Amino acid sequence: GSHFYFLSKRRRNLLRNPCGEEDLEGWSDVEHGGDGWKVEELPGDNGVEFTQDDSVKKYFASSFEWCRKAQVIDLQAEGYWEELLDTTQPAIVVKDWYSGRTDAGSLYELTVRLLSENEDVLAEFATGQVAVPEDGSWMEISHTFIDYGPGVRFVRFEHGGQDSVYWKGWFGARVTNSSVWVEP
Ligand code: NI
Repeated sequence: GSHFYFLSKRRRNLLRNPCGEEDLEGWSDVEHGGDGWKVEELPGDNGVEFTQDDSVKKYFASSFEWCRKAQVIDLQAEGYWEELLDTTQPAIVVKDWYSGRTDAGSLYELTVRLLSENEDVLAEFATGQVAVPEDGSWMEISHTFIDYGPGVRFVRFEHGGQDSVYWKGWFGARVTNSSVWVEP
């Protein structure tokens, strides 16, 4: 019956369609560079298996110019009261998984912002451009926002990838299993 108990019980991934099971539905500000985003089934051509969740069967593949996509989550509509967010400032945990092919290098970027109701940027985590592992292995990136102050209403998740070779097709970074949740 404590708050810790309820927030633990209500913890769930607030991002829609994290793996591409619904194609691009639920993603906004979609930028299709080169040949655009494409959804592929695991394990990818010249790629490795997703040993970590098993319910993950698909990923998004990028191309030869930047492919980006974003989602904005309304924390209040998901039932996190403004008073709770202002006073307790519970942990907002962001994770993403990325990999590349073994026949070509690639690059990935993630930018996550906490936003007020008027879209003021209250906190920001940005990777910059990251070199994807050459060996095809899946890598997790994780960030926890805490002590971010009052006023947080939205989380804007944005990520992207491109290849390092400039080749027609889908040789860029692959992303999947993206998540945002609130934990005590
Ligand atoms: Ni309790």
